Amino acid sequence: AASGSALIFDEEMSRYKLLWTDPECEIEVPERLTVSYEALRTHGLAQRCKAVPVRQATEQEILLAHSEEYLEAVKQTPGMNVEELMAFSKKYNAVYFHQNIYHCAKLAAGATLQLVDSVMKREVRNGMALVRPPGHHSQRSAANGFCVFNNVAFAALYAKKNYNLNRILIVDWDVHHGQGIQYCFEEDPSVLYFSWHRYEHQSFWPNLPESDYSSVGKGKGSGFNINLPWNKVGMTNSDYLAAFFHVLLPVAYEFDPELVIVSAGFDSAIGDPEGEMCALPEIFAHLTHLLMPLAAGKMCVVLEGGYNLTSLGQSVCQTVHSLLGDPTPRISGLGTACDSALESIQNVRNVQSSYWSSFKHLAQSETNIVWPEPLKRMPASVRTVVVPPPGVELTLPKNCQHSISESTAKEVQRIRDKHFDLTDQNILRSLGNIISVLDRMMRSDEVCNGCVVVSDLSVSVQCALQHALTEPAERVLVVYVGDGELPVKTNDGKVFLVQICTKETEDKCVNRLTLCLREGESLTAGFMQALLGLILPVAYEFNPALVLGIVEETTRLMRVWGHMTCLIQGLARGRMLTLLQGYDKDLLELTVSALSGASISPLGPLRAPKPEDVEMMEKQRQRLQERWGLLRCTVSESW
Ligand SMILES: CN(CCCC(=O)NO)CCNC(=O)c1ccccc1
Ligand SMILES: [K+]
Ligand SMILES: [K+]
Ligand code: NA
Ligand SMILES: [Zn+2]
Repeated sequence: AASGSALIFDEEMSRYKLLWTDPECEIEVPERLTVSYEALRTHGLAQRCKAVPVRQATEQEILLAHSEEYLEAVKQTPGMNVEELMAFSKKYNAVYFHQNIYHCAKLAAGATLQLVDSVMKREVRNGMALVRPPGHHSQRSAANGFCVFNNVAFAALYAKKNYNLNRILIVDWDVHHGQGIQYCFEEDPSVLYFSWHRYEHQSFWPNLPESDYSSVGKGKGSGFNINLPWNKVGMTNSDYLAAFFHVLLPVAYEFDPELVIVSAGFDSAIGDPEGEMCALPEIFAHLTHLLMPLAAGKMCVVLEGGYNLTSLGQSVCQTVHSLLGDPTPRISGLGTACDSALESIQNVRNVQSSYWSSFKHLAQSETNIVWPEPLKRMPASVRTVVVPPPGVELTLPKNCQHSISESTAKEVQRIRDKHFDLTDQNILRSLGNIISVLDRMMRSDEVCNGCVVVSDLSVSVQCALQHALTEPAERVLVVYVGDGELPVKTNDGKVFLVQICTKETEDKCVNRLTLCLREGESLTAGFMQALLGLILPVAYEFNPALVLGIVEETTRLMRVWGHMTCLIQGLARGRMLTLLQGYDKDLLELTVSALSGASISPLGPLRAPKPEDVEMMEKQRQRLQERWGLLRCTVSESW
């Protein structure tokens, strides 16, 4: 399978700039490109990437999204002097031209097609193109908003034509609306376009009615355009993650795209003079990670905007870090989205209820400036540590490894004489392994996560949890697939327990989330809704120091454990410990693969979730959203 991350870049795209006074355009500078590449270099990230060279887009490739009359017109700008270039620029809105911009636009476009080819030929897992000019505002017959040609529109059309893809997702997390992309695929259901953008009730450029949440596409494309307008500035990490958990990801996983292309503008990060939002560069590490389980990880990131030269480099680094599979930074201080964001989320969910499974219940009323620096994200020396039953030899990826100390031995003796009596030296060995892997995870920073097969749950769980809390792990998220009770106290706020089980239990405290899913062909789509809309919002708000996965011997959800294992590594710097009760080489091989950063195989189509399951999930939201506001996807009613 594929490996590596492409970084397509070329200094030549910094060799055009604005040649006259124009405050509308003067933020779009060559240094945007040189600052981001140097930031990747400083942090050792450009060196870890497969460099792929740029090429020019050909004429036939430009004509996939643009008219001959507009190409012929742009093709004449290399011969223009400055007076003629200003006059040509004024025929369009918020855009300037340069003797060399036609040359660089073909390079930005060709660079994008290079990244599609490398990803679709499996020569790399994923990648990023650092390009100028941006593309997402550019239209069939017009330059607009610093954009000459629509790089990301090309990528989607090119990938349709030359790889016969039927389902491509475009995520535009730039702070501006990519109307050029919207127009190009408005009637196209094979390309799903999601955009969030500063809108402020249409007072913010480009001041377009069709950038509102009510633009869902046209004709056969109805439902495949999703606009999320931001109507106030100052949106934070919590707003962005609310948008992902309750709008984008539910549609994205149900759509099941065969390729993901990000219009990656970082004018949506704190410090940017255009966006005026407050999301930290670290959020982009997670926006990236949250989408990587789609399309077997085949993600093409294309640079759009981002104009604060400091926020810019930091955010490019967080994105590539995640593309390379480095551990995600912990996001603290998360909570409810602001009211304007909940209103926008509310509205787009309701208008899209006609078209998408996760929102379908919302339709029938039987249901209804300075900031701190990002800390270093080092890949752990060996990512994953596996402890199969003694004697069971397995073939592991290059970043996995098998397992005891003298200190670990005395600790197990100490634990045994105090709390457990217990003589089985096999159980006593799992306890010795649990301690040692945790010590390597929590203290060394040389190991990231791990999986240990165990015999008895009640002793190994209790031992793993208690030992983790003194590592110290201020907070532990526990995810348990199984029935019955675990030696897990959720009374003091140090521990949150997610329990996927079969028998509907009593809702206890607000530190438990219990999901009893009706068995059948529904279990997979039901589980993925709960994961994106319930498990991840709480977990992200809880911000644990360690994740403890636990699976009972009692297969039925072999198909979703990989996605959860992948997505839950957004928490706790990827530090997860999975206890598997009983040997099952299929589940253990899947756990290790996802844990080690391997590409996750797609889910494909699934029977829509059962109404009883959706009803069960919304009862959990109502019960928990007052404590865990990141669960909110409506505005709260005031007293
Ligand atoms: C800059 N240009 C389009 C940006 C292209 C882009 O970044 N696309 O992704 C015009 C819109 N910007 C503003 O109206 C503005 C003025 C003052 C303060 C904050 C905002
Ligand atoms: K956008
Ligand atoms: K579309
Ligand atoms: Na102008
Ligand atoms: Zn922008």
